[PDB]
Amino acid sequence: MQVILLDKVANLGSLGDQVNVKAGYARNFLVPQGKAVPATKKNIEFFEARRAELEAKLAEVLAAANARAEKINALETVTIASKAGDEGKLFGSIGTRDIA
Amino acid sequence: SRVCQVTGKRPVTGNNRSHALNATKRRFLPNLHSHRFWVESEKRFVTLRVSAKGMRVIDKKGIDTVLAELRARGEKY
RNA sequence: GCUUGACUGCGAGCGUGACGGCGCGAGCAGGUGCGAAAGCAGGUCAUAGUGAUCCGGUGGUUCUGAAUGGAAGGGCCAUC
RNA sequence: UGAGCCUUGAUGUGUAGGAUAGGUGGGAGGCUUUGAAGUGUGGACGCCAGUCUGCAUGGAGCCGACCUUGAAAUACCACCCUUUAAUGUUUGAUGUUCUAACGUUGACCCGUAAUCCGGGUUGCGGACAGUGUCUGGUGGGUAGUUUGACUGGGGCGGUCU
RNA sequence: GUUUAUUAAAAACACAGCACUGUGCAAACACGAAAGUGGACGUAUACGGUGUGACGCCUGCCCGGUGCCGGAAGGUUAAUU
RNA sequence: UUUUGUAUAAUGGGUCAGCGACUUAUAUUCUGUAGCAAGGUUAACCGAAUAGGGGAGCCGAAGGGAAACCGAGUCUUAACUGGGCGUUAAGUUGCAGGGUAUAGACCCGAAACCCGGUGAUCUAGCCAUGGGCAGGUUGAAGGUUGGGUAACACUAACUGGAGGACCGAACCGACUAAUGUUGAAAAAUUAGCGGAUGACUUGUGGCUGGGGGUGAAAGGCCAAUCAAACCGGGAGAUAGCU
RNA sequence: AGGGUGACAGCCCCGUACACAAAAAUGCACAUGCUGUGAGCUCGAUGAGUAGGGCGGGACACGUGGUAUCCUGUCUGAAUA
RNA sequence: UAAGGUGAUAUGAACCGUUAUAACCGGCGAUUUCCGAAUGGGGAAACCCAGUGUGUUUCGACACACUAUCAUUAACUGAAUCCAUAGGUUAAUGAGGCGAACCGGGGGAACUGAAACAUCUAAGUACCCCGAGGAAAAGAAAUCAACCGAGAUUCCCCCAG
Ligand SMILES: [Mg+2]
Ligand SMILES: [Mg+2]
Ligand SMILES: [Mg+2]
Ligand SMILES: [Mg+2]
Ligand SMILES: [Mg+2]
Ligand SMILES: [Mg+2]
Ligand SMILES: [Mg+2]
Ligand SMILES: [Mg+2]
Ligand SMILES: [Mg+2]
Ligand SMILES: [Mg+2]
Ligand SMILES: [Mg+2]
Ligand SMILES: [Mg+2]
Ligand SMILES: [Mg+2]
Ligand SMILES: [Mg+2]
Ligand SMILES: [Mg+2]
Ligand SMILES: [Mg+2]
Ligand SMILES: [Mg+2]
Ligand SMILES: [Mg+2]
Ligand SMILES: [Mg+2]
Ligand SMILES: [Mg+2]
Ligand SMILES: [Mg+2]
Ligand SMILES: [Mg+2]
Ligand SMILES: [Mg+2]
Ligand SMILES: [Mg+2]
Ligand SMILES: [Mg+2]
Ligand SMILES: [Mg+2]
Ligand SMILES: [Mg+2]
Ligand SMILES: [Mg+2]
Ligand SMILES: [Mg+2]
Ligand SMILES: [Mg+2]
Ligand SMILES: [Mg+2]
Ligand SMILES: [Mg+2]
Ligand SMILES: [Mg+2]
Ligand SMILES: [Mg+2]
Ligand SMILES: [Mg+2]
Ligand SMILES: [Mg+2]
Ligand SMILES: [Mg+2]
Ligand SMILES: [Mg+2]
Ligand SMILES: [Mg+2]
Ligand SMILES: [Mg+2]
Repeated sequence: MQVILLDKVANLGSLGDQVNVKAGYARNFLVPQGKAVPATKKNIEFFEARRAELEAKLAEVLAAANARAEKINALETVTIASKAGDEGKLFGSIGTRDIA
Repeated sequence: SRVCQVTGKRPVTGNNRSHALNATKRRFLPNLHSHRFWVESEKRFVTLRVSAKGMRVIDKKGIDTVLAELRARGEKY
């Protein structure tokens, strides 16, 4: 019985390693004690959907995380009016409440 | 009765044939076993009287589909 | 002494049996042996020494070969 | 305790010799600071010559065309015949342990104002037991049948071509 | 005591007693395709089967044959492969 | 009727009347008869329904050979002087009949085998619940008292009331004889006989079902039936016999 | 046709041939009304513990035979125009 | 439809009717005890005993109706045990039993024949059982054929003893 392991079984595999297990081992232990589920070539894509979909929603964010750091060195100059007077003391007005 | 709930295998009749070809009526009974099947879709064990072949049918088809066939066929499990 | 006629295919005509069958058989073809030759030899002086069929086994035979080519199986001859 | 197997590591004295030459292609140097050579030494092989390999110290050295030879280097490579080492893994056997199938004619709980049953919880057995299919044995327990003819009656005896 | 109702009442059957054997309980055993039931709501001082047949004195030799028990070395030996 | 043979004292029949046994179907062959004739004939079916259609087919006109194959020839054999079967002989379809085949197959007739049911109102055993045993005898253990014992033991008397105990009616049975034997009765009667508080007997109800039951065991009993009940069915079993 | 009628009836009677009949219920047919089911065209898809196999049996006229084919109790087990 | 009728053994009595509610015939209704699937529970069939709810110008009691089982469905309820499930109550729908043969399916003899008998036969017959229908079943090629082609199934005649 070809099963996909939902967890680490000691002498078999690791969170997905399709192995050929005796049917009694799977029928009576690995499936009811949820260490595995049979390899129907739908569960090789349905709970290896955790291998497929949860991996497939990472390649476009890997590409979308490149167009976010593209608008970085664009503006780089702001009208800053709080002068560093006699050696730089903060008293002015630049950030986080209200300009009208 | 000695009937598999999955496949419907029943006792069937035949002959014992000796070397002299004496025919005496016999029976061929199914390899029936009461077995507790885990239903992950119900968080529950279901007990079926099932042939060893029916167990292979359950492994190949899945218990969720086999129980659907039963409740279509009546067969209060 | 020399030899394989204890030959192969046949067989006029007979004898004997309810039948199955069993027996005797000149002569014909082919090919042998012995004899100088005439000739003789198809087992043994004769009469007992035996067992139907079925089922199969062996060998031979392109006779048959379930679409066709083969094969299997069957048949035929020999034999167990 | 038995065999398989990708892959790599290791098994190879006609004599010519510096001596443990299966072979063809690929070639002019590979290996050595993720560690050399000269020594001691663990367990094996052994034609008793020395090879393979583990480990420790060691810190800049082992190995070629060679002189010879039908074949010239484990100098790096590649494929592969003879040879035996090793696991992942493959299926074999006995025993031990485990539990999760299975069993429970143990206990408690519920259905339930029920010594049935079922479910639950738990314990105890536990891959046995038991059951199906196949299979050898045994099997007048049961069943179906056979158990001859002649014959101064039949049987005994004798006979049967 | 029991028995051949309807030709046999007996020396036959049974009997208490005796012995052998099986049986550790979901007992053996029996009725049952089975479930289960009896055994027994009993547990080896119990139950089943067998034979003998109060009591008394006793019960001798034979394990080759057949059976049963135990052994498991080897020989042969099924399905399977 | 059966037999070598029967007046036979061998079978059968009391008599009369009525009923009672070689059939039917389909195939096959022979005979007769009719039709057509090297041809004969259709079956189902259609239908204009005993017509007509329908020639699917069947038999026949050629055989030989295991067969391929050949063909008035063929097979055998390497091949026949030859030998075997064939060639020189009209069949076919109806109708009627004689036989054969398959069917119950001329009629009657078994014991029996199998299937499915009905039966424990008889009987056998068990289960539950109730009842019955006149009357008379015997006198176990134990108890009490007295004796006796260091104490137990032991002992005498009185008591006590055991027992598959004794005698004997009911009750249950059935040893003998006679009667009866087409009975009064398909097992009784009469005179005697055994048990009669038990392993007794009896009432009512209940359970066990046929290769099964039950059986203190006789193959006994399971509804006057028992070495496999009864009823119905397979079934007209089969019957080389009468 | 047939049946009766005091013996045998075409013409005595009931009938028969023939021709007529339905308030109501109901059937088999045609048309139609309502509520159901979806025709026609396009690309696709094409029945797995199954076929097949081993063991045992059964069914096919076919008795395991050299025995195809079907069914399957048991153990297995493909391919996918 | 009618001048005659009140079924028969079977008269008589007492009546009905005669031009259209006499009787007779037919359609549609209505009544339709008790038993019996029997269905409220039980039961030695035609009997016994209830429960609930409605109503009843005497409050002694009456009348009617409903109340089986299983299945399916739904709603409400509701364990061990959190959800949950099992379970339970109600309601709705349907089934239940009978019946000659034919039909399909599940099981399945023996006598007999073989001049015995076991393979074989009888025969998938008889019989038991389930289920259905007016017919059932079968049925639209994973069929035959033989290189030509046919074109689901069923039945009849041949093929052919
Ligand atoms: Mg002589
Ligand atoms: Mg061929
Ligand atoms: Mg072929
Ligand atoms: Mg041959
Ligand atoms: Mg016997
Ligand atoms: Mg004799
Ligand atoms: Mg006595
Ligand atoms: Mg007697
Ligand atoms: Mg007597
Ligand atoms: Mg004795
Ligand atoms: Mg002795
Ligand atoms: Mg032994
Ligand atoms: Mg005489
Ligand atoms: Mg005379
Ligand atoms: Mg006289
Ligand atoms: Mg006489
Ligand atoms: Mg006389
Ligand atoms: Mg007489
Ligand atoms: Mg007469
Ligand atoms: Mg017989
Ligand atoms: Mg019987
Ligand atoms: Mg019966
Ligand atoms: Mg008695
Ligand atoms: Mg007494
Ligand atoms: Mg009297
Ligand atoms: Mg008397
Ligand atoms: Mg007395
Ligand atoms: Mg006797
Ligand atoms: Mg009797
Ligand atoms: Mg009998
Ligand atoms: Mg009958
Ligand atoms: Mg008869
Ligand atoms: Mg196939
Ligand atoms: Mg097979
Ligand atoms: Mg076959
Ligand atoms: Mg009732
Ligand atoms: Mg009632
Ligand atoms: Mg016979
Ligand atoms: Mg047979
Ligand atoms: Mg074509």
